[PDB]
Amino acid sequence: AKSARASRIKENHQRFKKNIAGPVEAARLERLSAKLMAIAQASGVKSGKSIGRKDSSIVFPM
Amino acid sequence: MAVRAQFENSNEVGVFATLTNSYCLVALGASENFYSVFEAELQDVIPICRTTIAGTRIIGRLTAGNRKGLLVPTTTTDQELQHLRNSLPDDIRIQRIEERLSALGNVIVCNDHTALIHPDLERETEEIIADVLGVEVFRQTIADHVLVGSYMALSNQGGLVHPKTSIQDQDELSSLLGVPLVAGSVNRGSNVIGGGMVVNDWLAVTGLDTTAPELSVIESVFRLGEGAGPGAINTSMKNTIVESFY
Amino acid sequence: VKNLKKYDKNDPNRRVLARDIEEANGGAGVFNVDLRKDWILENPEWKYDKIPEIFDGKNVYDYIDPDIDAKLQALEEEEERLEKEGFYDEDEEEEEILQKAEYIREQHALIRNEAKMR
Amino acid sequence: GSLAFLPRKRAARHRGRVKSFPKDDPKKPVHLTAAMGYKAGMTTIVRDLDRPGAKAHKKEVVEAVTIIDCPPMVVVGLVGYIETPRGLRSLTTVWAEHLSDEVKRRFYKNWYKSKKKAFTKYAKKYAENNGASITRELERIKKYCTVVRVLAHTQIRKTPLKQKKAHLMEIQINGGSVADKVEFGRSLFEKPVTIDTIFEKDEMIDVIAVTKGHGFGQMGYHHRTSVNHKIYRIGKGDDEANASTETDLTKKKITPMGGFVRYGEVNNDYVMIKGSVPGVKKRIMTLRKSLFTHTSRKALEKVELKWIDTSSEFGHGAFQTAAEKKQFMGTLKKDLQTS
Amino acid sequence: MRIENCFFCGRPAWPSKGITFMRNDGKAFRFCRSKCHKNFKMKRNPRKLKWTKAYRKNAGKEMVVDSTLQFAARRNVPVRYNRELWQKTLKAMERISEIRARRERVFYKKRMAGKRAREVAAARK
Amino acid sequence: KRGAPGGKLKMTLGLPVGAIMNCADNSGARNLYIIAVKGAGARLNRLPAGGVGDMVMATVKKGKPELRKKVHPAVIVRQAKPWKRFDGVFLYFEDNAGVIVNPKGEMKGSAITGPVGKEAAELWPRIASNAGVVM
Amino acid sequence: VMAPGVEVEISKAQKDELILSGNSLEAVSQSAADIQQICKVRNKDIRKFLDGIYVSEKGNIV
RNA sequence: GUCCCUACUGAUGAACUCGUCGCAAUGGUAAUUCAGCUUAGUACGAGAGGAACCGCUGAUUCAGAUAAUUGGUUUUUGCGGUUGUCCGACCGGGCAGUGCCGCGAAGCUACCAUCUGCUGGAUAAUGGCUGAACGCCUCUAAGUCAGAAUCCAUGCCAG
Ligand SMILES: [Zn+2]
Repeated sequence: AKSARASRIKENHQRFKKNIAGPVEAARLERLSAKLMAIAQASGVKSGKSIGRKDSSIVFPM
Repeated sequence: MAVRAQFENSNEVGVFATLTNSYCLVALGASENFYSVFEAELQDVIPICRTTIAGTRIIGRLTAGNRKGLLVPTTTTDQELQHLRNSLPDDIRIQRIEERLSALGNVIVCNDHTALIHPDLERETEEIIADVLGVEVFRQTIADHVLVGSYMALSNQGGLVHPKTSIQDQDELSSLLGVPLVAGSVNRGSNVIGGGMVVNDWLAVTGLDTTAPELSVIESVFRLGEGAGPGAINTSMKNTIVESFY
Repeated sequence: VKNLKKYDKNDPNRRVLARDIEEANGGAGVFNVDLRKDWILENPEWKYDKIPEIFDGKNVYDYIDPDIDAKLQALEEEEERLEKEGFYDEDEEEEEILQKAEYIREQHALIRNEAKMR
Repeated sequence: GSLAFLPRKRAARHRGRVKSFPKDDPKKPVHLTAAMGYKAGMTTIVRDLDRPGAKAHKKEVVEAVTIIDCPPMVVVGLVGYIETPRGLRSLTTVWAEHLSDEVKRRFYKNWYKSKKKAFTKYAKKYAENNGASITRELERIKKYCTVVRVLAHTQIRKTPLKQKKAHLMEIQINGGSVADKVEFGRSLFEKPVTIDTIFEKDEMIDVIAVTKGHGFGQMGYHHRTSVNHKIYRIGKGDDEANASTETDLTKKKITPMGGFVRYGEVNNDYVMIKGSVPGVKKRIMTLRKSLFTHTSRKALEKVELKWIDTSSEFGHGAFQTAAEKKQFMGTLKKDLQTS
Repeated sequence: MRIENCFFCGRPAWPSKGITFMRNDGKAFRFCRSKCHKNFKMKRNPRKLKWTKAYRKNAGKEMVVDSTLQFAARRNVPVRYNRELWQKTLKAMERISEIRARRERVFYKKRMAGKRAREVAAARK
Repeated sequence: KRGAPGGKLKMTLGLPVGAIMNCADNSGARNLYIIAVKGAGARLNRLPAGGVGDMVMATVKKGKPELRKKVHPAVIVRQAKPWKRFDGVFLYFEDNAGVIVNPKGEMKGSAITGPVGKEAAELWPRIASNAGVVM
Repeated sequence: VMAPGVEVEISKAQKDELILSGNSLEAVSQSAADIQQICKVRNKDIRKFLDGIYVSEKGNIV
């Protein structure tokens, strides 16, 4: 019998993944994402927009 | 009209199918080749139902009935009964019976006029069959084989019996049934006529291993494929039979 | 049967046929067959309806019975006759005598406990 | 045995870790990957099978399923990771206001004698106009990170357990830009997320657990990641008819008669999953999505239930409801003496 | 699907519960528990064992002659589908259920109506 | 062609190699003796066994003397060891019983004494024809 | 799938023939060899089964 | 006719303030074979006979879990029955290194039960494309395509 790691078996699995399971999982993902999205929406230095520093080594200490 | 078919790759048609003058039951499995052959030969003239009996594909050997009724064994479940009732018109009475011998298709052979039953059925079952089918029920063994349902195929135009039935047994059976009987074989020497064939007044479906001489015999006995097919064909062109089945 | 037409696979306008529909709608282990398509019913929309089967430990198919409304009305009529008949009508010294008997039993149990004690 | 699982060793942690999240691309919509739950037990179902080509096609098949109680998870954090030549590095993390007592107990070891001083300075940071600092961390996650995860914890107080310490883990957000997923997490702060939203009915998923110890060298307490298990149902808990199907009209819950043995009653959202699952009852379970798109028809099947067993698990039981038992039985000496 | 009744004890045998025994003459026995199975195999009479509904029916511990019980029987003649017909049927199921419970209460009460007189006489003694 | 049935599901095997069996057909043998199982897999010291509907090779030990001490293929129709069917029903028969069958799948006899297993009836169409009771 | 820059047509000048043209000789030839290799018979008699897609003519568009 | 040292492998462990959440160097690595349906009584064939690719469903072995169900095990000495002897008899019990027997939960178990076992790249033989050597030619020299259960990794176990 052909192994689980056979190239032809992998090509068949890729075709199946692209043709049926892909669309089905995309549809379910859209539904769940919509639900979770609905559940979710159920000066620089003193504002935070300017990202600054908070509060062994890679280089040899001089 | 005689045709050849197989369920999946098996020549036994009567095991997986039951054909009468008013309905057809087909075992449900995998593809739709068997159902397609049956419908192409019966283009919606009578209902055809994809059914399972007791969760099996042997519906042909587990169901017995004629144009006026259908009987199922006590093991068949209520959903299967509902399926049968919803697929079959009201002009057909369906009933489930508590027979000890569950293989109704193996113990009962019934046309629209007569039924031949295993001699060991119960009294209640005998007259309940007489009630539901509205036929005359006789107890008899053919060729010393007690399973008439598997060893004989019967119609309103004829009847094919075990190849090794004696002439006395054959003419006695002809006298009781009222239709001609001929001892012949189905599916290249197989003796299970009922298990290898379903036949009605205008259709026969046998296996793919059924040879041409015995197919011609079948057509002549059941008067199929228009033509003549009285059985007089069998008597007249005896050379083919004596050469092939010598 | 006599007004029928032979099926021929080379014919252009044949019948649709189950092999052709399953090959168009999938394959052999892919096509799903609808077993209710041939269901002949009173109302055509009643197909694809889910059959009740069990209702609190008892079987709907065992209790299903054509012409059951008359039997039901007869059942409530019998119930009515029954309560009006009275089939359902529910019907200190004894209490203190029972209390004294219980106290005597308790004392006997204490005496037996002491007897097993010594 | 298999040299893949050998040297055999106890699991370093009781919770069990994912070790691999599904590969992420921006095209898909924004979603969470994993979830948590507590194993309650197993029950028996039947299924109107619609598997073409099988011997049991259009027939009724009895299968064993497992129940995982899944109370809603609370989101309390957002972690940003970056890619480096040494691998993934947790660049930053941002916590929310009002951490629950259960997650604080998770942080503490001796919670009873401690002065519970955890995350107080973080709360002061949020509330005292250091929202500049909070937004600075958020924008750092916005512009430097590649993969983003959400810190989530369960509700032990809702799970009928003697424990009081919650389980915290990171659930990765997939399907979107880093900006979109960071905004999504910040919106999810201080909100409950539901198992019917993370997963749905008819979806083969992965269950991560620690096997049952078989001691009184190591047999059991072994970390396992079991793949491809079809979720058969998601029950609402408050539906009052979780165990009901469209074929039987019995108003009953998933909890068996007398309660689950050694676990209790399931009064929350639950998941009914086909087959066996690693781990004992009441053990923490990790539920994640398959890393790859499926290759089987079994994955695209639609599960039509017929009935769910609610008989007693504590012995040979035979009644689905106490009402069924009392209808089969009638009245007793105790009932008439009380009445 | 159907709910079977145990041959030995008569308790509701739900699917995936107990063992079925097939003998050669053609009858099947569905047992709901290992207790019932082992007792049948060791050949005790269910009519004699006091924990069986068969024994109760023999000894008159159960209501056995009543129309609300005659309402239920094994069906062998299928009936064509009707939505309103199962709807009114389900409403029936509920009606018959409560009626059976209430009749059984009355049957139990008219069985042991007289207990207080015996107890008070024994207490007087 | 090896008599290994196709489409057979998993069920418990309770009749190992060298097993005494009742004979259910009218062929002239009363008992059979399983010596080998078709389709078996040779493991370390593992005894092959067969369930209802599995072809084996059996030798007759008692019966009609003309057929006695002869070896024939057989397929087993009744098994006392309990096993479960996919409807969740665990079931068992009273004894162990089979019927003599040629390698193609045809019976030598003409009738079967007692019930026939559903699995055997489904796998072998001839047994379904020669069967009177199917459970 | 063809290499980019390759045009494939079923020309109505002869039946059962295809024309694969382009700018790059390497791409055109590799594409033709790709179809020829993908239509290869397996486990049959080479002398008996004569089915496939074969390069018949080689040349320039102009 | 002359209990120790070290290796394997779990399980602990001091030093870095304790704790929570993680990364992943490196090490290990896993799936295997057969059958059935469709293709199809089709291609092919005088006949006899008779495939394969795609798709679908199972089974063997191996591996990892699990106890809904169904069997099995009883120091639960849980309930019931029973032998010898003893407490003046009954009840209730002791002794026979657990007297014997029937059922027996919970636990534990069992291919005697049930569930699960996953995808990318580079290649060997070999088949090619363009094209010199060598004005023909050539799969090779420069360049390059494909292809084995092979190899390297992901999935998996350890950290
Ligand atoms: Zn029972």
